[PDB]
Amino acid sequence: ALESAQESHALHHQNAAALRFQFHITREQAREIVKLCPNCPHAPQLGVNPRGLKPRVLWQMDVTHVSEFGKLKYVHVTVDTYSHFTFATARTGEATKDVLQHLAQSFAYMGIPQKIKTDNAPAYVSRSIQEFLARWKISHVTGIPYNPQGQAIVERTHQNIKAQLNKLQKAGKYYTPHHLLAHALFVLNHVNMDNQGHTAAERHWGPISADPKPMVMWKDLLTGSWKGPDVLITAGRGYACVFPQDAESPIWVPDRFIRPFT
Amino acid sequence: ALESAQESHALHHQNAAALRFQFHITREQAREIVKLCPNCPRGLKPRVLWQMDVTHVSEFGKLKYVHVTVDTYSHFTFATARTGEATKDVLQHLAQSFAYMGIPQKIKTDNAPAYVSRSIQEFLARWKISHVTGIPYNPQGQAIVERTHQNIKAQLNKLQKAGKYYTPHHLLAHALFVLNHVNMDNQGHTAAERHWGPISADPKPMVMWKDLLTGSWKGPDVLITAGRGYACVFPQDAESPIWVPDRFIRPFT
Amino acid sequence: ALESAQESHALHHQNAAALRFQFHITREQAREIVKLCPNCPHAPQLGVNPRGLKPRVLWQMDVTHVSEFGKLKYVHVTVDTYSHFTFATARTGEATKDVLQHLAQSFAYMGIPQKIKTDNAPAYVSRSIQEFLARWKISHVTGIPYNPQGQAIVERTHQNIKAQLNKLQKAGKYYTPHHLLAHALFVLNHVNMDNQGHTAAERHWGPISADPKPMVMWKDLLTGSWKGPDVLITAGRGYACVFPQDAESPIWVPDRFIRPFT
Amino acid sequence: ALESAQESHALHHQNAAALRFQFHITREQAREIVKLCPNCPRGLKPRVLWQMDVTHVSEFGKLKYVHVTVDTYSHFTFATARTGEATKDVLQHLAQSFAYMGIPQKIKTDNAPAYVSRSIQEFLARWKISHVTGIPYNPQGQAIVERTHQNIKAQLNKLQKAGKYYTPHHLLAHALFVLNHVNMDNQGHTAAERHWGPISADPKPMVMWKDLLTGSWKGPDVLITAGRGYACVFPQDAESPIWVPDRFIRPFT
Amino acid sequence: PMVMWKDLLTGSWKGPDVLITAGRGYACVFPQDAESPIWVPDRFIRPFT
Amino acid sequence: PMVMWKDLLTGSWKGPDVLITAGRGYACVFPQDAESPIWVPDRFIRPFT
Amino acid sequence: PMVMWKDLLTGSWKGPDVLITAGRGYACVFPQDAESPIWVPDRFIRPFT
Amino acid sequence: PMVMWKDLLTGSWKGPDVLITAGRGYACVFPQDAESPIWVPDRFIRPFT
DNA sequence: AGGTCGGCCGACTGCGGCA
DNA sequence: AATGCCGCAGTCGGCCGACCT
DNA sequence: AGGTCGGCCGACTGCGGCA
DNA sequence: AATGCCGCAGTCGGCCGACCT
Ligand SMILES: [Zn+2]
Ligand SMILES: [Zn+2]
Ligand SMILES: [Zn+2]
Ligand SMILES: [Zn+2]
Repeated sequence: ALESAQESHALHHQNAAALRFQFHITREQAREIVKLCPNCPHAPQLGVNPRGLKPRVLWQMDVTHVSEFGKLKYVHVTVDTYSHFTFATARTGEATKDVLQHLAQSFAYMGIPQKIKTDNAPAYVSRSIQEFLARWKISHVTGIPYNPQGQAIVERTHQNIKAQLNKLQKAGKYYTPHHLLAHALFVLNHVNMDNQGHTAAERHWGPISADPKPMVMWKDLLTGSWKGPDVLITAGRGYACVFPQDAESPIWVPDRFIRPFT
Repeated sequence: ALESAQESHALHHQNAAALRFQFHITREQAREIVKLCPNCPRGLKPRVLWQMDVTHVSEFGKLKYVHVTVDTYSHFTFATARTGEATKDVLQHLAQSFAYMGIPQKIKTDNAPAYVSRSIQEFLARWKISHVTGIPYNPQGQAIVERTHQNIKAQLNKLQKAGKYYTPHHLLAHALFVLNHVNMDNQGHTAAERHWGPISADPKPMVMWKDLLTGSWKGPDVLITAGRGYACVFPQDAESPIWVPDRFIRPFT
Repeated sequence: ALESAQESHALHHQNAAALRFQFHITREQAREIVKLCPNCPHAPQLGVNPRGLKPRVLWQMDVTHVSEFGKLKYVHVTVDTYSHFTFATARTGEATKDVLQHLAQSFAYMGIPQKIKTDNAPAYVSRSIQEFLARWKISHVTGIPYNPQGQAIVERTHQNIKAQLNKLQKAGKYYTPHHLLAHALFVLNHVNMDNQGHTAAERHWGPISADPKPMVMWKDLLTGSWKGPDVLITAGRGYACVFPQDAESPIWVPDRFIRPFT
Repeated sequence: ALESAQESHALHHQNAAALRFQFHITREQAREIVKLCPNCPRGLKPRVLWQMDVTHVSEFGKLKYVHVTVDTYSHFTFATARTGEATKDVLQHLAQSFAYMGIPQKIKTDNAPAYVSRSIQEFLARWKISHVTGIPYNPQGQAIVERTHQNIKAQLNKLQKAGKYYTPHHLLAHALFVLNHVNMDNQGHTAAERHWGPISADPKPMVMWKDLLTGSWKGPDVLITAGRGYACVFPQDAESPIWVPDRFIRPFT
Repeated sequence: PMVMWKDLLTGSWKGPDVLITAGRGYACVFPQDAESPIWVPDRFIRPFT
Repeated sequence: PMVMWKDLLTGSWKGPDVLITAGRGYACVFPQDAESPIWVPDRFIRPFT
Repeated sequence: PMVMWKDLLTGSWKGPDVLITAGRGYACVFPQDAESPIWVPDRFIRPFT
Repeated sequence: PMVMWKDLLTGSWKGPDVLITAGRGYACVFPQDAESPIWVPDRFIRPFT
C-alpha cells in the first residue's frame, strides 16, 4: 500500500511517477509521498513589485556604479513608478549630501511624491534622511534587506541608462560626464517613446486620462479562492491591479491570477 | 490645517496663492501668513521660444555665473550655477535644460562669443533650434529675464534664513523647485505645469465627494469609474481611488 | 524623410517607435534605421544540442567537482544521449588513467558507442586518449571551446546527480563515497521512471519500439524556407528531429521550426 | 573485413561466435582466428535469483578478494576486486551490483559471517531480497560459479598479453566488458543483453536491404518507416536510418 | 475554521474540521491530529456547507 | 504552523521554522533562536507539513 | 543568386539580383551597390520567377 | 559578407568581421588578424550590414 | 433510458541553474 | 571544429463514472 | 459590382540580465 | 518591514487596399 510506497521512497527517494507504476497509485498520492520527504528539497511567479496609481505618488531610488567616470560612478537614480519617469545624478559618493544633492535635483526635475522606496542602505536609514523626509512629508519604504527585487524598477532602469550611456558615448565625445548623462536623461524621458505614442515625460505629467476596463475574476491567495468579478484597474507584462468596493486598499498581483469575466 | 500651511511656508515660503489653494485659506489670511514671514515681503505653445541669460550671483562667488533658460510661454525657469561664461559652460547648461525642459523650436541669446561660436551653431543645427540674435532688445525680453532673476534671487534670499545647504547647487535646486513646482498662479497652476502643457480641453468628469469621515463634500475630484451603486473617485491628495455610494456624489459642472 | 529620421537617430539614438510617430514612417522602416546603428546593440532559440538515434550511438562525457569527498570530487560522467542513460566515477584526478578508469567502467556499465563527445580539455585531447579511440574505434567530437552547451546533456545530468547525492546523503550514512554514488546511479537508471512508464536503463537496453509519426513542415535557416512536408522522427522539450528522403543526414533543430502539416 | 576481425580479436579476444556474427565469418574460419591466437585456447526472468561468491585472484594480491554476482538466468557476471571479505566489502560490492545489474528477488550466498550479519539481513529486508542460505553444496550452483571464475580468469589471462592497465580494476573492468558485452552465444546474444531481457515477441518487421553501394542485399535490418516510394531502414552498424526505393527492399520473414 | 478538504492521500473528503491558516494557495489544516499539520492546496478546500 | 525557508542573505536553505505570517508577496518566520522576526518574501517559503 | 527582396527601407520589391549568401533566417544581398550589403530577413525573399 | 560576434571566451563583444560560414548552430569568422579561424555558436552572431 | 456533474488523469508549461 | 537542457509541481482541458432526470 | 490576395500594421512573446 | 522588470526584435493574426472576376 501507500505505506510501502513511502517506505521505498524513504529508502531510494523514488520518482513519484515510478511510485505510481510500481505501487499502482495516483499522481497526487505519489506527489504527497515525495512532498513529505524532508530529504527532497521550483519557484513560479508569485509576488509582484507594485507601483503608484498616478504620477508623483511612489518613487523608487537606488544607486549604481558607472566605473567609466571613476569616483563619479556613484550615480543616484530616482524613478516615478507610475510613469516610469527617470532621473539620475553622477555623484562622487553616497554621503548624506550626495543623496540630498540628487534629491534636490529630483525635486526640481520630477517634482514631489507622497512616498518613496529605497533599499536598506544606511545612506537612507540615517536619521538625517528621516529628518529630511519629515520636513518634506514623504513616506519611506526600505523593503526586505538583500532582496534586489524591492528596487526592481530602478534596477531595470539602470539597465536602460547604462545602455543609453553606452550608445551615446560611442556616438561621440562629451564635455563632462554630466554632459553625457544629461543627454541620456533627455533621451530617456523626452525622445524615447512607448508603444502608445507617448513619452515618459508625457506620461509623468500628461493630461489626466483613463480608459474603461472589464471585470475580471481575482484570486486571493490568502483564501485560495476566486473573488469578484470586478473591474480591473490596470495591468502590464506580468502584472495587474484591481481595487474592489469591499477592499481596504488597491490590490497588486501577478497577472496570472486574473481571469477575465464573461 | 493652517498651522501646517505656515510650517511649509517656513520651509519653502510659497506664495499666498499656493497656500490658499492647498489649504483653503482666505486670500487675506494667506497674505497674512506671507507678510508675517521674516523673509517674505508669448505664443500658444510651450517649448517653442526660450530666453537665455547669464547673471553673477556673488553669494556663490565661484558658481556665480548662473546660466538661465526661460520658457517664454510658461515662464518656466531653469538655471545652472556655472563657473564661467565659456561656450562649453553654455552648452553644458543647455544639455541640462534639455533634460529638464526639452528641446525648443528656437532660442534667444545675446551676441556674446559664448553663443556665437560655430560649434554652438552646429549644435543648434543638430537640434533644429533657430537662433534669435538678441539684437532687438526691448522691455518684453528684458522683463522676462529681469523678473526671472529677481524671482530667483528672491527665493534664494528666502533660503538664507535656512542656510543648511552643502553646495550652491543644493540651494539653487531647492529654490528652482519652489519657483516652478510650488508657487501657484491665480488659476492654481505651476510654471512646470504650464511648461509641460497637459492643460487643455479635459473631457473627464469631476464630482463633489462627500467625505463621509466629515460628512461633507470635498473637491470636486476627478472621477475614475463607477459601478454597483458606488462611484470610484480619486482626490488630489489621496493615495488611491475611493468607492462611495452614488447618493453621496455630486456630478460637478 | 527617412534621411532625417536617420539623422535624428544618429543624433540621439531615438527609439524606433518614436521615429515612427515623429517621421510618420513604418515600423519596419524605423527598425531598419535603428538596425543600421553601428553604436547600438536579444538571443532567441537557434541552435540545438543533437543526440543519438538509438542506444550506443552518441555518448557525452565531462567531469564535475563534488567537493564533499575532497580529492574524489573529480567525478567522471558519461551519458547515452539517446536514452539519457547515466554513469559516473568518483576519481581523485583527471589523469589519463582516471579518464580511462571511468571509460573502462563505462564500457562494462553502458557498453560501447559509435561516437562520443567531450569538451576541449587536454584530458581528452591527449594522444593517449586518441589512441584509445583508435583501439576501440570511436569517433570524438570536442565541440566549441568555452561553450558549456556542447556538454549540456551531462551538465544537466550533473544537476540530477548532485541532487540525488544530496537527498541520499540526507537519508543516512554510507560506507564509502562510492557506496553513495553507486546508490545514486542505481536510482538514476533503475528506479527513476519517466512519464512513459520506463526507466533509463530500460530505454538504454530496451528494443526499439518505434511509433508512427506525422508529416511536418520544416524550416531551413540556410535557405530561409519551409520544406517538405515530411515525417518527423522525434521531438522533445524544445527540439525536434527529421530526416527527409532528399536529405544527406538527420536534421536536428529547435521545435519552433516545426509546423505540423495538415 | 576479417583483418579487423583479427585485430579486435587481438584487442579483446572475443569468441568465434562474436567474430563470425559481426564479420560473417565461416564458423571454421572464426575458430581458426581463435586457435591461432597466442592466448585463446534457471527461471524465465532475469534479475530474480543471483549467485554470490568470492575468490582470490593472487595476480592482484591485494584486490584478490574478487566478489562476484551472477544472474542465474542470463549468466551475467558482475565482479568487484575487493580488499577483503568484510560485511562492508560485501555490501559495497552489492551496491555496485545494483548499479550494474539492478535489484533481484533473491540472492544465494554461503553461510559465511560476511553474509550472516544482521545489518545485511536488514538491507535484504530494505530491498525485499530473499536470502537463499546456500547451506548445502550442489554441482549446479558450483558450476555457475566455477564456470564464472574460470571465464573471468580466462579473460584476465588473455589480457596478460597486453598488460597495459594501471590498476586491477582497469584490467577486470575490461575483462568483464568482453565477458558480458562482446562474447556471443550461439544465437548471437550477449550476457548483458540476456540480463537486460529486451528479447521477446518483437512485432517489428525487418527487411533485406539492397545496399546499392555494393549492389547487394544486406541484413535483414529493422525497418523504421516508409513513404513516397522509399523505405527508411536502420541497420545495426548504421549511424542513421537510410531511405531506399521500395523496389530494393524485401520484407523479411 | 471548519472547512472540508480532499484527502491528499486517499481522495476522500475529510472534515469539515480545524483549519489553522492559509497562504500562497495553501491551507494549513491542523486539528488535534498531531501526526502532521497539512498544507492543502486551495483547490481542494470546501468550507463547511 | 511551520514552513521551510531560504536564507535570502547567504543563500543557505533554512527551516523548518516558526511561521508567523504570510500573504501578498511576503512572510514572517520567527524562532526564539532569532533575536528578531525573519522578514522574507513568499517566493522562498515552502509549505512544511 | 538572382532573388528579389522587399526593400526593407521602402517596401518595394527590388531585383531579382545578386544574393551573396544566407543563414540564420537572413539573406546577405549584395550586388555591385557597394553602399551596403544587406542581410534581408528570409520572409522578404522571392527568388527569380 | 561580414558579421558581428561575441567573444565566447572573455565575453567581450567583437566584430564586425570576416564571415566565412554559418548554419546548423554555428558560425565561422576569420580575419587575417587571427592566426586561425574563429569557430563560434551562431547565437552570438549578428547580421552586420 | 439520457443528461449533468464530479473527479480522475493525462498533457503542457514557467522556472532555475548546470557549467 | 559544430548547436541548451530537463525535472519540478502547478495548471488546463478532456474523458469517463457515478448519479440525477 | 463582389471576390481574392497582398501587404500593411497592430499585438504579443521568449529572452536576458539588472542587482 | 513587504512582493521582478521591461526592451528587442521576432512572429501571428487581422484589417484594409488594390486588383481580379
Ligand atoms: Zn524522498
Ligand atoms: Zn514666508
Ligand atoms: Zn542609434
Ligand atoms: Zn585471441
